[PDB]
Amino acid sequence: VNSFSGYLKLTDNVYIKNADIVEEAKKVKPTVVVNAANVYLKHGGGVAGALNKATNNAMQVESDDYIATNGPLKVGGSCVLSGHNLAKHCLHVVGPNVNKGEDIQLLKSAYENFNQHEVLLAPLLSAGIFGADPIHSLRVCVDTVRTNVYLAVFDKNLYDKLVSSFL
Ligand SMILES: CCNc1ncc(C(=O)NCCn2cnc(C(=O)O)c2)s1
Repeated sequence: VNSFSGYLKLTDNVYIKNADIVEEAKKVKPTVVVNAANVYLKHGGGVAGALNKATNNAMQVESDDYIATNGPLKVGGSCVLSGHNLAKHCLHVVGPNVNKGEDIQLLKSAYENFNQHEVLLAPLLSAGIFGADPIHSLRVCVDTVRTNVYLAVFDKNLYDKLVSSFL
């Protein structure tokens, strides 16, 4: 038993809700919140900009130190950093950005990072400003992640659409 509330169960291990991940995170304090990161951990917009703003820019400060030490992530890769006031940990995961020409097949590799964590609160990778089809992202999520994932979908219209079209 865990503290997530109001989710629709899609499969044995995947759950979905219409929620703001920032507000969802501040209420659950999950062990892991996933950020829709880029390779530079520059949290300007989308999910990343919103999560970072909720940390009063502490996420960005920590991220800049990480990059200065380690260099950029790989597309499809991840790193674990602090969750600040939102979660114990933040798993920064880089899905391919279609608006940058990155190969969509890397979306499966991106979701594989979730399997290193028993339970996660997460957005749909490569959705929103990353330019991929969210219906495809949900399919890859379901077919790749084996751990327990609670997906927060900000937009209500898209949420209804994802549910109604789910196979
Ligand atoms: C006082 C704090 N100010 C703010 N609160 C919320 C903000 C926001 O932009 N949220 C939406 C960003 N987002 C979340 N999920 C997705 C998705 O791709 O599903 C996209 S900004």
